[PDB]
Amino acid sequence: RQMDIIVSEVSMIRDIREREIRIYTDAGRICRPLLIVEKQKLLLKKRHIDQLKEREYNNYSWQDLVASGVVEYIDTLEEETVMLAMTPDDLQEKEVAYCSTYTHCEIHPSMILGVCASIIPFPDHNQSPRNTYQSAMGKQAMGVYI
Amino acid sequence: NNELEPTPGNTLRQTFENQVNRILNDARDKTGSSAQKSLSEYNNFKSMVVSGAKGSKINISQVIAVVGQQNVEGKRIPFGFKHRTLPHFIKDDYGPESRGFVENSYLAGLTPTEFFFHAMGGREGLIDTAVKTAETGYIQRRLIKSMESVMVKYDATVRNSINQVVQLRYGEDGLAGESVEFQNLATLKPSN
Amino acid sequence: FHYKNVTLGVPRLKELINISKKPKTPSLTVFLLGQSARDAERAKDILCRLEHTTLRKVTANTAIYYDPNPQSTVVAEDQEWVNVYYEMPDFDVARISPWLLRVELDRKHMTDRKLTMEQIAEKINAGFGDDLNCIFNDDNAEKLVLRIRIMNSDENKMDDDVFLRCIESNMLTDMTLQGIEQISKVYMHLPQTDNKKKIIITEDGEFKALQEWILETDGVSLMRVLSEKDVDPVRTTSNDIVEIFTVLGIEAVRKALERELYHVISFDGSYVNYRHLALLCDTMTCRGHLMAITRHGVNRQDTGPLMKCSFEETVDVLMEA
Amino acid sequence: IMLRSTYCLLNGLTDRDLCELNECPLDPGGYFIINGSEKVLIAQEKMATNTVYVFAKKDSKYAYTGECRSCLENSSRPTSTIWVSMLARGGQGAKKSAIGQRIVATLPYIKQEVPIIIVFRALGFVSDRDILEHIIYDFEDPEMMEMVKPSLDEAFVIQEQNVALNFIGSRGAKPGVTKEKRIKYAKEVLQKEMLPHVGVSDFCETKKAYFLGYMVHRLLLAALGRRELDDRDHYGNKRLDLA
Amino acid sequence: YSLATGNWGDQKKAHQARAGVSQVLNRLTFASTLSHLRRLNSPIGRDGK
Amino acid sequence: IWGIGCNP
Amino acid sequence: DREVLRVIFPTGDSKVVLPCNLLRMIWNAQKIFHINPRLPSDLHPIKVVEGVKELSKKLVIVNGDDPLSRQAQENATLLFNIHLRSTLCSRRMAEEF
Amino acid sequence: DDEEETYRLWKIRKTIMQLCHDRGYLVTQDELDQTLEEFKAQFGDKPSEGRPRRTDLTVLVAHNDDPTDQMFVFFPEEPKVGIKTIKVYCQRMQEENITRALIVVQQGMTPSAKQSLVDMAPKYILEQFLQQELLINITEHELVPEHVVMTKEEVTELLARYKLRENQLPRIQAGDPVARYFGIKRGQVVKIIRPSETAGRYITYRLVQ
Amino acid sequence: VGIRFCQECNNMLYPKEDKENRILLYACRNCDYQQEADNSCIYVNKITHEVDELTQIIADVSQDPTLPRTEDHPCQKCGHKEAVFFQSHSARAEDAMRLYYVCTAPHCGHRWTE
DNA sequence: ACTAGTAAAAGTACTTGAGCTTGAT
RNA sequence: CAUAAAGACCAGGC
DNA sequence: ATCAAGCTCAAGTACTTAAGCCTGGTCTATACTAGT
Ligand SMILES: [Zn+2]
Ligand SMILES: [Zn+2]
Repeated sequence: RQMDIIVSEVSMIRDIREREIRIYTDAGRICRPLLIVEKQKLLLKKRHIDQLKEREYNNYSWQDLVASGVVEYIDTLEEETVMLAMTPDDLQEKEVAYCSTYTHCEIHPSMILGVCASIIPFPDHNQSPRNTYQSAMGKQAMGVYI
Repeated sequence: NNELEPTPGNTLRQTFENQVNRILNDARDKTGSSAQKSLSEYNNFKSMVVSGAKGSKINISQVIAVVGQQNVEGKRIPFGFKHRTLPHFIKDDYGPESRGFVENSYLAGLTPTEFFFHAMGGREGLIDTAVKTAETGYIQRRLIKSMESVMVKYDATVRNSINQVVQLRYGEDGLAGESVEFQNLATLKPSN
Repeated sequence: FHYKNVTLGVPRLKELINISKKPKTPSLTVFLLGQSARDAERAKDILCRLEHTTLRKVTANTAIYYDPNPQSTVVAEDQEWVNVYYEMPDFDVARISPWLLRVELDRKHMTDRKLTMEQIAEKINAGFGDDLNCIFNDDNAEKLVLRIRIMNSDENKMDDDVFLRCIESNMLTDMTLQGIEQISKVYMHLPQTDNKKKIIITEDGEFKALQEWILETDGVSLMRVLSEKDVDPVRTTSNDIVEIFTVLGIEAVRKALERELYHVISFDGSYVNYRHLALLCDTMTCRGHLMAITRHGVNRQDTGPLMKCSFEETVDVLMEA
Repeated sequence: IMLRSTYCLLNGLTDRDLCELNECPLDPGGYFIINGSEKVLIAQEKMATNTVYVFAKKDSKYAYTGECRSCLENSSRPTSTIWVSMLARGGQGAKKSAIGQRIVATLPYIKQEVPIIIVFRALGFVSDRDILEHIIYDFEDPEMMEMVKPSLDEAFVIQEQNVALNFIGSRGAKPGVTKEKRIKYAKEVLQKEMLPHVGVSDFCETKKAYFLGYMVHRLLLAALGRRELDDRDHYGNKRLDLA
Repeated sequence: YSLATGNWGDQKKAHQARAGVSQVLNRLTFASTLSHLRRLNSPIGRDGK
Repeated sequence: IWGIGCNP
Repeated sequence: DREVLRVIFPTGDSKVVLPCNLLRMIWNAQKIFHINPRLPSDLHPIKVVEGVKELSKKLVIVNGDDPLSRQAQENATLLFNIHLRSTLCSRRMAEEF
Repeated sequence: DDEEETYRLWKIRKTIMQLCHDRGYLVTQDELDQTLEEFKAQFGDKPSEGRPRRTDLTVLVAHNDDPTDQMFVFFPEEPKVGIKTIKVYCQRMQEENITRALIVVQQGMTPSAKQSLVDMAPKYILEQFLQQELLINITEHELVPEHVVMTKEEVTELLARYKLRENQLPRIQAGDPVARYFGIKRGQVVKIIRPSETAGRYITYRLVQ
Repeated sequence: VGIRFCQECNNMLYPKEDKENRILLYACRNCDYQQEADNSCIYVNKITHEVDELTQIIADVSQDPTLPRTEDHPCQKCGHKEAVFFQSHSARAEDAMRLYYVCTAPHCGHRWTE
């Protein structure tokens, strides 16, 4: 987390039943960032937001957000020992508890789409072959290219 | 609670998923009827489904009431991780939410863990159309090369290219399929 | 994917268009004649009488002990019934072989098939030889045990530990207590549509549908099934057309083939005319045998050399010609 | 040179400098220029290396194959794959019925298969107690010891290290004429291409004994039904090839 | 050479090589370009079913 | 996308 | 031939494909000649009998005069003549049609 | 045991009685509707060490339109049959002067005996059946239509009033169980009468070779 | 049922037959070492496959944040009121939808099914 | 040095291999 | 009028 | 009592096969050796 020895691209998988620990520093893996959850609250406080809308004259950016221990890169093998909460305002409250021991949290759940599928308005209302049709058709729409 | 007795021909997994698919498939046709009986006379979906030009009665139910339940490889959405479907759920969960029952509609929008599943189902339905055409277009060549010279001769007999007889009269009656209709005999059926 | 297991659509069409000797899911629909067709339990022991039962389906465990004399019995309970056998001991003519085999039986799978230790021990003795000795309990007890010894008339290389484990792992898989060996699982249902019911002209002259019990298998062997009692020999059919070509004839493959094409066309509610199915099934079976619609059926015909070269084997047909 | 990278003549500029050179400020880079046209390298998928896999192919007498695509840390022109299979139950024979399934191995540059205890006895470790404390890790489970017993009772007659290297080294691409060429080729293949990612130096074959005991131990876990099989389409079993 | 023509190998072995790597950049619209620079590929053959 | 008996 | 249809069709159906639709062809003739179905009619029934016989002779599939080329004529035009004498008989056309 | 075996012997015997009834021979009606109890009281109860031996089950029948033509039905004792038993039966046929014969084989043949059945072709034609094959009459089945063997004049009006040659007919090989049910050699035309749903009845022809 | 090794060359011991005292002996096919039988049996072949999961689940599985938890089932040995449940995750999927419970109090690890 | 020779199932078709029956003895 | 070869791979349209 | 002759059934090892039509693009003719 706080970057003493280990570069942030390794993955450290512990499967409890198999009784082994795998550590990967190999190249070629694919990963995406997430937000750490403590006991039940997040770690991204408002102290990290009010000095992040000031990037042009503060020298505070994403690397100070990684080096503070509030986001973290997770890859695909380590997404099988994880317990995500998809949104904080609705899934980490005191309710009829589905799970009570979340370990991560997503940024926004619409970051699972690519470049040609982020130009479709309201994709959660369409039939998904139509999304696949337009995700190969905004590649041949005449416009200004450069 | 180890209280579910299996059925003749099935395992425990098969009787479990068959009666869960029974419950959920009987509770999306009900919502379909609640959508069908709540339209109007000036409506235009209903004015297309009735007239027969375009549309069907499951599209009105998916647009208005419930999209349904997706399935890849002919069964409900599988455990693609170990004991989970996506990393949001808990291990060995078998409920309707965890495995693909899309309970919203196309107008109320889809939640993320549900739009992903609907993308899986639409993906399978796109692969099948992408693949099937080569096999069908190969069969339809192999038949047409195997039968290409069978024809009706001037004796009303249906002979080969080597003139060796295939049928003595065409279609076992002698008639061409352009000018026949459905009829009823009405002598075999009634009482004595 | 959405509908037992029966292939439909395209792969069953390309199983019927050639004559593929291993169809991907063959079956054998079984009708019944007498009192067995109406009552469920006599249909249940026709069901037991057709489906194959190997010995390992009715076993619990097999444990090789070492009793040099049958009066020792290191097994902590079994001195009672071999003491009943010890009231009059039999077959101690050559020696006593010490190496023993011991099978426990599971009474759910046993009483499910109306079997007992007397006809199992009749089968595994009369049928294998006299090389073994099969003693067993009484049906009063809960556990079902049968002790097996090798015959002493060889001991008066062939080490009997390796040999006795060899017959232990041969009797579990190759014993065939009941049934036909090609038929692996038989179902049981009575139909709802009228195409598998029994349609009778009544006394007044009215077509009546009657519900009947039918069995339907996973695996085809028609000639042994037609030859079985309380089975209708008139109406029993199948879907493996090379097996109907083996058993019934050539006209039966014309008509069963016509019925199979009509079965795959009319499952999606479509309709193709009859002249076309009669022409295909009447060209495919015209010269006596099953002219498959492939390379190897049409390219072995009396058609000329300049017709076979436009179908898949141009230069080879031209050079043999 | 890939454009906009650190060894390009456009890195770290501002917008007026990029517009002055007739370049676009938005154009993201990440492409080459060869003979005027502009190429781009597509990242090619790959199966992961140095991980032990168990599958089950329904074709042959092999009922459970293991794999390990091995690479010696970004320096290998081939990739040395070592399988450890397990034979069928339904092999038609009046002897194997009481014997059982035998564990084999398909080493690189050796076309015919070799049984396992011969390969372990080519690495030293002549006793059977030591070979079965490398291949299974506890001595109170009676099921997992019976599962490997025909693999021991096949290789009883080759019970010397040097005739084991003659046995393994006898079937190469072309067999040797004398014996010491065969123990030469067997020792260099069985030490230099048996598992390059573990160790290349001529000592420490103990670590190849522990890792091959782990591979066959994993085959015995996935044969006794105590674990699932590995999934080919699992996207944690993939790697990607960029520029 | 092997960037210029795609065939990821030698010139004298130009038929035992995995083609389709290092292809021409696409310039209709700017998101065509951003999609082409972010693209994965699996080497399973494209006639299997 | 509908159900098990329908379409995907 | 009522008893022949019960062994050609053992199941019980009656939807059979044939040539020219006969109910539509008697229902056109009820309007080309303005048939009042309320009066007594002037069709004497032994014009019906020899009408159906002389038409049923003029329907030749196999042109032949000798035997074995005259019995296949009666196997070809068999189901249509059962249907023809079934629909166009004496009671059913003096009463209903 | 023995009740299943005498059930088999009754059902085989009844099958052979319809078989030679269909080939055109003289069969009394009493042995066609022969119930199991009349068999069981006539020939014996059990064949296990018993009175129906597989000997004294043999049947000699005679043709209708000619009293000379007879056919013998042999039930061999041993499971697989060699050449020596075929020489025994052929010896009995030699001294009794009968041409046609059937051999209902219990378990199977040996191929030199089968070559010893195809080699005496112009005289002493023997036919080989199997116990497992004769437990059901295949002519009464749902799928199998009516076959009628055609005499030579009728073949002349077929090949003369369609203006065909003889090879231009459809064919059938003489190894299917129906042309072995009727005992048909190469050169003979079978007539098949089957009911169809387009015309009502269709008569087609087949040349056996 | 188990396995037997030698005390000189450390290889596999086999059962053998010597025809004097009617006693099963284990011997070695390498050296000349003999010892008698203690159990007087060889082979056990469990066809029923009724192995119990309570000797194959680990007490460490309560340290897993991706498994469900229950207040309603207390433990018996320690009285702790928190547990974690899971299914078979193993072979024999004949009727395998039971529910194994593991106590989550540290240094207890008590395991029970219902 | 310049420039021209230059080395995925799935059906069938064919081969070997083991064992049988039979005349000889 | 006449002449613009030809092969291999790739990205697409219905 | 074994001994070839002739034959049948089974398994092992190659060859042959995968929709139609249409429109644009870039690259390449061999790198290496002896005549001349
Ligand atoms: Zn030892
Ligand atoms: Zn506890």
